[PDB]
Amino acid sequence: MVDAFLGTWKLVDSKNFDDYMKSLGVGFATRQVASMTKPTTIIEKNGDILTLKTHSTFKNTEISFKLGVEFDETTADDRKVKSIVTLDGGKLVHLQKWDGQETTLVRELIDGKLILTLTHGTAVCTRTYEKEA
Ligand SMILES: CCCCCCCCCCCCC(=O)O
Repeated sequence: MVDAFLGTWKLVDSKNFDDYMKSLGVGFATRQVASMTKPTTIIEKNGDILTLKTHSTFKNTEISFKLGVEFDETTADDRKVKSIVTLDGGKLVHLQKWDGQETTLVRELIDGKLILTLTHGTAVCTRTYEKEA
């Protein structure tokens, strides 16, 4: 049941995103721009296939996947990873693997807001998105 995640979402709060980016090795100038960017995330489904778009003034990404089926992904910061997205506890959990490393991108709904928790190494970032009409 992915349906309450679907729609267009705008970033309205960010905590520790610089720590997360730095853990991934993102360079200072990119982190600087990213710290001032408010992406729009669009999540849509067509049958079993989800498409997740991230749009900003800096950098755009798009992925399509089936829940529970691995896919190749090239992230915004140009990591080539093996990914899987699943529902776990009502949360949409995206796991990326590369070079023996892992990062998780966990989405959940709290009071109608989309909370994205990003973990890599010891870095834990929390970003909050609110839905666009
Ligand atoms: C080139 C710009 C790279 C910026 C850092 C990207 C890190 C991985 C993706 C983070 C996604 C955050 C979000 O969807 O709010």
